Amino acid sequence: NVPATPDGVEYLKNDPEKLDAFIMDKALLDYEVSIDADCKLLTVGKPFAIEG
Amino acid sequence: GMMGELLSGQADMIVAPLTINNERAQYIEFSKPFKYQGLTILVKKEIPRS
Ligand SMILES: N#Cc1cc2[nH]c(=O)c(=O)[nH]c2cc1[N+](=O)[O-]
Repeated sequence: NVPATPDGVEYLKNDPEKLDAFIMDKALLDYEVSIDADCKLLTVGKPFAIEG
Repeated sequence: GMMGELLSGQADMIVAPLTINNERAQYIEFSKPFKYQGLTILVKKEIPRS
């Protein structure tokens, strides 16, 4: 687990160690990649399990 | 067609794709959508080798 989404990204950001993958709404995990010039992160795969 | 038959009076549940719409949501009543549709594109095979 991770106690918080910013904590999650930072915890992944200890490159390359620790985590290698993550799961969360695809409306925070797109903002969280839409501020980095180096664009070290990216979104892949097929969405599933809709939610409003 | 299908919508017309519904609004006639002798049908009750249009179990089919229905591509919900702004204005189409007055003379009928919808529910929570259960898939996502959008107009996409395909192109001919463009995967050769080197
Ligand atoms: N599948 C499908 C499909 C579903 C549709 N559903 C609609 O409600 C409509 O107006 N046009 C449609 C057209 C298609 N179509 O032929 O691609």
